[PDB]
Amino acid sequence: VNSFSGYLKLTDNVYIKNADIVEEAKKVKPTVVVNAANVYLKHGGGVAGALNKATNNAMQVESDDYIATNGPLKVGGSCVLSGHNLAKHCLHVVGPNVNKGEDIQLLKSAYENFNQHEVLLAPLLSAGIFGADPIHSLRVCVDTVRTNVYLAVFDKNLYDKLVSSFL
Ligand SMILES: O=C(O)CC[C@@H]1CN(c2ncnc3[nH]c4cc(F)ccc4c23)CCO1
Repeated sequence: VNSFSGYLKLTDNVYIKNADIVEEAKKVKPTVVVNAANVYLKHGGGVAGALNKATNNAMQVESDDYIATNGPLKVGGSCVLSGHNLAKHCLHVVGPNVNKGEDIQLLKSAYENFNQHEVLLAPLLSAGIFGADPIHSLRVCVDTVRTNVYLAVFDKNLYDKLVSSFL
């Protein structure tokens, strides 16, 4: 038993809710919240901009030190950093950004990072400003993640479409 509430169950291990991941994180305080990161950990907009703003920019400060030490992530890769006031940990995962021409096949590699964590609160990778089809992203999630994932979908309209079209 865990504290996630109001989710629709899609499969044995994948759950979905119309929710603001920031508000969901502040209420649940999950062990892991997933950020929709880029390779530079520049949290300017989308999910990343919203999560960073909710930490009063502490996520960005920590991220800049990480990059100065380690260099950029790989597309499809991840790193674990603090969850600040939102979660114990933040798993920064880089899905491919279609608006940069990155290979959509890397979406499966991005979701594989979730399997290193038993339970996660997450957005749909490569959705939103990353330019992928959220329905494809949901399919890859279900077919790749084996650990327990709670997906927060900000837009009510997209949420309804994802549920109604789910196979
Ligand atoms: O941008 C991509 O491709 C990655 C996928 C994201 C998912 N994302 C969100 N998911 C869940 N909660 C969210 N709260 C937000 C508050 C904001 F100010 C902006 C975005 C979100 C947001 C919406 C945009 O797409």
